[PDB]
Amino acid sequence: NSTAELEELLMQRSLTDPQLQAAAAAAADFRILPDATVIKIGGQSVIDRGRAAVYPLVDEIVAARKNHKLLIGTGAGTRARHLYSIAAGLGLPAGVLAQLGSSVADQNAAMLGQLLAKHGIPVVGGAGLSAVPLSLAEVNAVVFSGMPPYKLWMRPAAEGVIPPYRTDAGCFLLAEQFGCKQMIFVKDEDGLYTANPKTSKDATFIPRISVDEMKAKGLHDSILEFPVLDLLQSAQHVREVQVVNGLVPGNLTRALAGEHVGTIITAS
Amino acid sequence: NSTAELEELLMQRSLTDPQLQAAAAAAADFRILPDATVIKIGGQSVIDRGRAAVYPLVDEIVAARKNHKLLIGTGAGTRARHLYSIAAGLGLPAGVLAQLGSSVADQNAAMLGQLLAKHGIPVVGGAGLSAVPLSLAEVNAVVFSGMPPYKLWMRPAAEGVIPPYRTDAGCFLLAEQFGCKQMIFVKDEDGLYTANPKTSKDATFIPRISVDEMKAKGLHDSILEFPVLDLLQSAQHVREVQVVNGLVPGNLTRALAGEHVGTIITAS
Amino acid sequence: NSTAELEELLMQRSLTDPQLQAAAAAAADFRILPDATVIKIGGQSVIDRGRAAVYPLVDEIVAARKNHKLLIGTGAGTRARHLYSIAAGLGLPAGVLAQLGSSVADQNAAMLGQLLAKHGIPVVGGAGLSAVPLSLAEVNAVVFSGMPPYKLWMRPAAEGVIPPYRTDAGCFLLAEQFGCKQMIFVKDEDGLYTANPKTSKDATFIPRISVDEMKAKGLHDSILEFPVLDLLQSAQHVREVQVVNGLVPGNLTRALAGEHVGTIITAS
Amino acid sequence: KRPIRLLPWLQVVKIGGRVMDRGADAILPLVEELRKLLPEHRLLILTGAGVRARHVFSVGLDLGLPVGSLAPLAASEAGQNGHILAAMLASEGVSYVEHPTVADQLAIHLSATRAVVGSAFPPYHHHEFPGSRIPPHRADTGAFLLADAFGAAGLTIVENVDGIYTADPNGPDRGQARFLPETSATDLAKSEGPLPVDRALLDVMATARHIERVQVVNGLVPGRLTAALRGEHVGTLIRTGVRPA
Amino acid sequence: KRPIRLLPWLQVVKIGGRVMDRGADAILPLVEELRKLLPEHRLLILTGAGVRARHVFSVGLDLGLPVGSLAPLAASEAGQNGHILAAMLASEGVSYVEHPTVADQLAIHLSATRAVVGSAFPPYHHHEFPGSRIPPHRADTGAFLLADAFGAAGLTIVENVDGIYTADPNGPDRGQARFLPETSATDLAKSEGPLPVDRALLDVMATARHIERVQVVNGLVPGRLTAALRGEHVGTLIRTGVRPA
Amino acid sequence: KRPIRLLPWLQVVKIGGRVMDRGADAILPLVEELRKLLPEHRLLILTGAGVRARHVFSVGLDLGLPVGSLAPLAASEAGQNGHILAAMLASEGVSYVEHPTVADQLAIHLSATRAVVGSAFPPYHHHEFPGSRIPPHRADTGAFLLADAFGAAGLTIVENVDGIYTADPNGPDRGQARFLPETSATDLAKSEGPLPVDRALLDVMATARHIERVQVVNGLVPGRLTAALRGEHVGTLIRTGVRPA
Ligand SMILES: Nc1ncnc2c1ncn2[C@@H]1O[C@H](COP(=O)(O)OP(=O)(O)OP(=O)(O)O)[C@@H](O)[C@H]1O
Ligand SMILES: Nc1ncnc2c1ncn2[C@@H]1O[C@H](COP(=O)(O)OP(=O)(O)OP(=O)(O)O)[C@@H](O)[C@H]1O
Ligand SMILES: Nc1ncnc2c1ncn2[C@@H]1O[C@H](COP(=O)(O)OP(=O)(O)OP(=O)(O)O)[C@@H](O)[C@H]1O
Ligand SMILES: Nc1ncnc2c1ncn2[C@@H]1O[C@H](COP(=O)(O)OP(=O)(O)OP(=O)(O)O)[C@@H](O)[C@H]1O
Ligand SMILES: Nc1ncnc2c1ncn2[C@@H]1O[C@H](COP(=O)(O)OP(=O)(O)OP(=O)(O)O)[C@@H](O)[C@H]1O
Ligand SMILES: Nc1ncnc2c1ncn2[C@@H]1O[C@H](COP(=O)(O)OP(=O)(O)OP(=O)(O)O)[C@@H](O)[C@H]1O
Ligand SMILES: [Mg+2]
Ligand SMILES: [Mg+2]
Ligand SMILES: [Mg+2]
Ligand SMILES: [Mo]
Ligand SMILES: [Mo]
Ligand SMILES: [Mo]
Ligand SMILES: [Mo]
Ligand SMILES: [Mo]
Ligand SMILES: [Mo]
Ligand SMILES: [Mo]
Ligand SMILES: [Mo]
Ligand SMILES: [Mo]
Ligand SMILES: [Mo]
Ligand SMILES: [Mo]
Ligand SMILES: [Mo]
Repeated sequence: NSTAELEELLMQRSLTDPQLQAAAAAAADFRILPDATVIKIGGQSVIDRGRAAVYPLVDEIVAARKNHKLLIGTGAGTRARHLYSIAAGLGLPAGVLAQLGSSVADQNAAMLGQLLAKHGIPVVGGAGLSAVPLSLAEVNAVVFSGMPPYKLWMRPAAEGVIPPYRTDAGCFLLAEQFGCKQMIFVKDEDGLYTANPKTSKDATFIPRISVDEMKAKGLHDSILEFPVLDLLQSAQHVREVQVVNGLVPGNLTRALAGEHVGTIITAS
Repeated sequence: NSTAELEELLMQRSLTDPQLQAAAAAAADFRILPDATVIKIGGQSVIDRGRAAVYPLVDEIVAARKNHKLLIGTGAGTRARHLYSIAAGLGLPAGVLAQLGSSVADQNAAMLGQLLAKHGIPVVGGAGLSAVPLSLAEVNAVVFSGMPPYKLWMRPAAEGVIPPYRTDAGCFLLAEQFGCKQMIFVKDEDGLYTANPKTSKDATFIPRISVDEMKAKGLHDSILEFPVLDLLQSAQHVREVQVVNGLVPGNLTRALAGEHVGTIITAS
Repeated sequence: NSTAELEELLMQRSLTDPQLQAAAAAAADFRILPDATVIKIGGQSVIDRGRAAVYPLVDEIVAARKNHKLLIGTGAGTRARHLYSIAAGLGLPAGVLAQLGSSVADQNAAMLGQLLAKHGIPVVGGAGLSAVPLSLAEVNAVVFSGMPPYKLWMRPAAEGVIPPYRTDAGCFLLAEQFGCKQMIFVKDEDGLYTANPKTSKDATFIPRISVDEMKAKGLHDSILEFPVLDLLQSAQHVREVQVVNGLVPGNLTRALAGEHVGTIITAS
Repeated sequence: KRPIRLLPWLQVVKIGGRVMDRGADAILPLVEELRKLLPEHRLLILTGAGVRARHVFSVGLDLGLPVGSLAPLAASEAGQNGHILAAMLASEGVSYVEHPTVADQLAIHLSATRAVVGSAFPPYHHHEFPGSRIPPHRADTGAFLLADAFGAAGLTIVENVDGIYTADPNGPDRGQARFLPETSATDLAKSEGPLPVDRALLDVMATARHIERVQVVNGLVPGRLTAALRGEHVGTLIRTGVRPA
Repeated sequence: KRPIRLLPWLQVVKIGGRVMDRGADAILPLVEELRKLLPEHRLLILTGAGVRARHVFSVGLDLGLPVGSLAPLAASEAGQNGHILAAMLASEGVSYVEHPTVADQLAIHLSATRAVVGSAFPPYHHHEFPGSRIPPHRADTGAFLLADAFGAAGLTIVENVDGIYTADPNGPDRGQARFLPETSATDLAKSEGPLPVDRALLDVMATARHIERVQVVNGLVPGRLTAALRGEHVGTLIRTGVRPA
Repeated sequence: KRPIRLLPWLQVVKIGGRVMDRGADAILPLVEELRKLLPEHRLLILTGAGVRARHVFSVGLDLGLPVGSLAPLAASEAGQNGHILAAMLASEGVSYVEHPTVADQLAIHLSATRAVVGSAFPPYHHHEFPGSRIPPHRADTGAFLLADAFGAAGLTIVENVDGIYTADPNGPDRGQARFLPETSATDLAKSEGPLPVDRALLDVMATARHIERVQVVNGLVPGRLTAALRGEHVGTLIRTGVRPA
């Protein structure tokens, strides 16, 4: 291998050539924001619940950013399910639904952002994104909308028009892109169970599990969007994620401190 | 009342329903930027006068921001009156005049911004507005253009095509929206008098007055745009404003320090 | 002269009137960012070379910004020469080539920006430019793309369609506009020689030279874009520039420290 | 003189958000009626917000947010309704256009194509007026400000009811509710109960310069929008109080 | 039911970056052929990136940058190719339009004029998928996602070779390379060698909703693009696996 | 070869800011003349800045600001004049379009509608050249750079005087002022007095690739702009020094 053998392959072959693909795999690996943590705040599980859920999390973010650099992404929730229902009933394709859902995650980032403004924390992704480096350096946190940018170019699911990559996937990919040290999903249950705990009375709590074990137990599409599990197995930087209950006071803070609250899902 | 009784009204009635309007009035009241002060720098009374007026105010802003968070909005002035004259003579409506005047307040914010850049203070509202939280936290001040965004959707006055909501109203509404602690209009007279002091030789100075008293004395449209007085009476957060002479060295600084310079106009 | 004699000329004459031109020349001279240095990082001479060239310069920028405010502009390089070749062969005019080359300088600013993000340093010019004052105050450096904004309004050269104002000129004009104290071009040779050192074996090193002396020796278009020499002679603020080898470890740092490395080119 | 009319040939149609909320059963017939109208009129179609704005008001008010924060949050839902309606009309050359485009380039866009869709909410945003915790300048109000500023030939408001009644006809007093074929902005403004239009609409009607009447009609009955755009009386007429030149 | 077709009358044409890389000798005849096509079809012309993306991948990989950083860097080169091609067609009323405009206002733009040009790369950007160090969702993939989302009448891919072979026909095994007049996305996806199309294209074909076949043709032979847009078989047909309603 | 012409059928018209400064008495007849021209030509109408730029130069120079700060401040006034003129032509399908749109999508916009309006000032902004404290690349200069880059059929400059004289005809030497029916950029550039056109215009004429002559005419005399767009000699002709192919 060499800077030169890669450059010759890159000039002489299709990007599909297994030979070129293999030389590229050997390249150096730079992490852009290695000391940051990405947190997803659920739309339906947290923000839709209003101040009883949101105010304690705002207080935690404000306290936690003294010691931890944070990128806080928002989910969408019930207004996006309403939009998907209307648009699906009209026969609109997954790519149009994807744009509609983004607007809802944007609303939620605006609302969270207004509660955090007096602490110096901006909402970003609007005007820019190199908003992010300066913000992280000075106030240690930023708020972003969690939907991926695919919009009309969204790959559809095998069945149905609901966009398969939504705000769990958007936040995960950003953590992965930037080479962040940790990805925490904030939801409204303690973590993963053997069955939906809202719907099933004798579900058992699962502290740690791999993607393969989740699939073997039928949990592919339970507490996280199922494509996130596959993205996790391909990831270069973020090879596990943590799911925690945002409705328990202090839970986010304890996860940032290294406590094993919730469920840890590992790529292998 | 309850989070639940409001939500049922909000689902079941028109937003015009007096019943729903009354439940909403009982909601919590969050101030977004409670520790900041909004200052309007007059276009005709200050910036059009050039460096004899502007340079001492730049020095005050730089000194004052060490102890005071500032949002500094610009007025428009003589170039906007020129544009209004041309556009009115053509029969153009108030909404088109509103766009033209905004451009002039933008020019003035750019000029002020360039004098403040080496002190770290940005002009914002261009690319964003969540420019504001980060800027306020790090350099304690930002410059914005003072025209409201209504543009073509400007409500016209009862008579004539001059936009009734201009830069006094733009700055006031921002202070009110963000729940700021203080709103200071910087002009070229010591404060309110019983008559226009430029035009009337025996006008008397008025240190403090309510909107209702101003109306009873025919001062509805004297030193402030008259709709500002009505906006002030409806305000939730900013229930008085202060008018001071920007041409007196130190006057802005003393107003920020709590000194009763100029005129205080109260909602009631 | 007076604030008033200038204003009467400005009202009464064409901007072409020699009389008005002369009154304007007597105006005060404000420097917007007097304590900053503009650095151009060459596209072909540095960034195209990859990490052996770029990583040591990233480390220098990070160290140097502790004591020096920096605006770091990027050149374009081999991908822009490719684009110019394709577009020239089609008969496209200089103004269209100018837009194509800007995209390449943008790519290079993005790549450099990603290596600097974890140090707090943003890429700007994307969303704004009053990005610049806040960034300079808080992290002491920003990255921008070095192409001028002329695009389709580019003045063409006397012969051929290659845009004559490219990234040397873009960076120079910004330094000049903002009244910066120093302009450093980072290239891949020690400085100016009496002949192209890549092509000529007995070229002699030139430590210091004026524009007029460069022209008399046939060096008008050697290590800098030749219109930069003419811009330098008209400049109000930046009346000399320094050219240094970015491939020598520490060279940029030593130039920022006042060491006479490389070549100094003076307006007179 | 009153100001000139910028786009005297324009027809403006505002589609209530609660019509959109009914889904395909309401939208498909409305879209078919709009398709048939494209060769007859030059149309600016503006969508309201509907029930999702009520949800984001519930969340925002529970978080304590001021009226200048709620206003852009509601406006986003009017925007989404506009994107949905434009997508259904894409094959006819219709797209959604943003507010800046509406304000500055509507004439070139209606030269390019027969209709465009935009949001009815006005850009008051964080500069919304204080007093009520509910944003006053909403979709009816924004559509009328625009139509009147342009000096448009008309504004027609398309709702999920026949027009204005003396009481909410879906409300607890609906037995007492009498239909009003015709009324004035000034009479309405003096009444106290709920209405199917913004109360701010009645205020901006009092300062209007061009538009003399606005018809409110039922978009759930095919044909009424078509008839109203020809001046036929099939809902409630609102007289603005503009008197002719 | 499958979703509706938004722009059923649209034809999408993707122009490979390496066609553009050949300069005037390839571009001038392609531009003359496109000029003759404008009155026959409603065209969205999308450009790929070509060799400059390979250069910025070489630099970016040497700097260690992740796949979400390389993706927008390549996309910029597809953008530049689009500006070059649109400039050559300006006198015919054709311009380059940005992605947001493609996604939301393509219908009004193709009402205004007969064709527009945009970038074939999709906006995955910093949210590109991990796994390979080379961005997988490139120009073929982006053009197909778009064409299928719109329910377009077709997607034709214009390359610098006759179609797909059993081996790279410019490669060290070119003597063994057999031409494939017809094939399926599923058969292709099981093979291991290089192809003239993104491997991700075959994946998005498996989830496609509307487009049943995609033809790959040689843009260096005048007339082939014209013939392909009429459904004539002059390159390699790829069956997507969409089955009819 | 010289470069190709991008929009060979385009006519560019630059309207001086001081024409606009005269208000309705000058603007209404100019707008009526432009209305009559729309079916005859494909027009890019570009506005200059006029007296408000002189005011913002007075303020900016008193504050000490450099020439790269004054340039965008003047350009804003050219922009406002453009919005005013476009509003008067809205009912004819004309709107103001921003510089990025002019540079990249003018062809689709002149396919959509018969004329658009933009700012004549070029985007030199903070990268304006040093030397004079007054921005050199102003409205005449910007309009010519654009017209020549596009390879337009012509540029006509519409001013408040009959053309170029040997002295300012509104100046203290006006008794000595002789009218010049014809002249060259090179002769002009050697003279020292004031002119009704930017001195930078004469410089960009020396490097021009396509446009051979520019006519300066009096927009206060109805009919002169119409005659000039047909090549009739009714003002001062300026020969650029482009020689034919
Ligand atoms: N096996 C399981 N273990 C735990 N929770 C489960 C399981 N299966 C389903 N769930 C449900 O997953 C929900 C949380 O995921 P969900 O995506 O709904 O929240 P969210 O992140 O707020 O979504 P959005 O942000 O998209 O609105 C829980 O409320 C729980 O009821
Ligand atoms: N009764 C009064 N008391 C004091 N000042 C008055 C009174 N009536 C009129 N004025 C005039 O109000 C002027 C200040 O208001 P004005 O809005 O003109 O300034 P401004 O804020 O610079 O405006 P803009 O920013 O819109 O240019 C004073 O110069 C004064 O002459
Ligand atoms: N007389 C000379 N002295 C020194 N270098 C010279 C001379 N004449 C030509 N050069 C060449 O100038 C080159 C540097 O200028 P160049 O503009 O190519 O670099 P750059 O700033 O990277 O360009 P870009 O950023 O536009 O890619 C050197 O590599 C050197 O070979
Ligand atoms: N006096 C009245 N006459 C008619 N309808 C009334 C009256 N008072 C209340 N309403 C109610 O107004 C409802 C319309 O609700 P609203 O007007 O909020 O919806 P919309 O106009 O579709 O919403 P948006 O303003 O977001 O476009 C009708 O369904 C009716 O029940
Ligand atoms: N099985 C195959 N059949 C045909 N061509 C192949 C095959 N494998 C590799 N190739 C090569 O693919 C080349 C096309 O390269 P590529 O497909 O990257 O260019 P492009 O499509 O123009 O680029 P872009 O994707 O940026 O638009 C052909 O020139 C050919 O040499
Ligand atoms: N030699 C000359 N011949 C003709 N007019 C001259 C000459 N010298 C000066 N002028 C003056 O130039 C004036 C035009 O002013 P100017 O050219 O600045 O306005 P404009 O072109 O309308 O402005 P802008 O450049 O902002 O569009 C004429 O009114 C005339 O008085
Ligand atoms: Mg309503
Ligand atoms: Mg390919
Ligand atoms: Mg002039
Ligand atoms: Mo930021
Ligand atoms: Mo920022
Ligand atoms: Mo900022
Ligand atoms: Mo910032
Ligand atoms: Mo920034
Ligand atoms: Mo826009
Ligand atoms: Mo725009
Ligand atoms: Mo756009
Ligand atoms: Mo847009
Ligand atoms: Mo634009
Ligand atoms: Mo654009
Ligand atoms: Mo745009």
